[PDB]
Amino acid sequence: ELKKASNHPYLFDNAEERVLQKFMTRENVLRGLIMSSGKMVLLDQLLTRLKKDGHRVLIFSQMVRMLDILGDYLSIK
DNA sequence: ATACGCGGCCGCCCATCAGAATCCCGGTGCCGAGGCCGCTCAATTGGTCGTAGACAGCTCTAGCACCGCTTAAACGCACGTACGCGCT
Repeated sequence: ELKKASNHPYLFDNAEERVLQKFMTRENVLRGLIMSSGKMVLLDQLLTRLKKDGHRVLIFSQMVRMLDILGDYLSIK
């Protein structure tokens, strides 16, 4: 569980309400979701850079829950 | 022959001496810690040897985790029958 949580913290239950130190909002949840790990900020910056030109980017992940997390992050954007 | 007197009897309030009954102080029997104790045989003391078992090294099973194709089993709801249970 530490090896799986060594890159993304959102893997348990008491983790989303701990970061949210205020009040349903939508931009604050995604803002607190991207800034929780460096791979999300750098992934969004490189994704925007690739979107400024036009390429087909793929994401290969091992954890099946992280795919759903990306399913909840990329759908809002 | 005819009229007066009275006599113990008695209800009356009023007086004296013993007996009954409550309170002020009590002895008695039962229970449970104490003490005494003493002959003594089981624990303690001082001591040796050796062996279980702690411990560190090691390797080598199996318990975990994880995933996805497949599907039997669980789910929830709709409808009515045949019991739970209440009464007499």
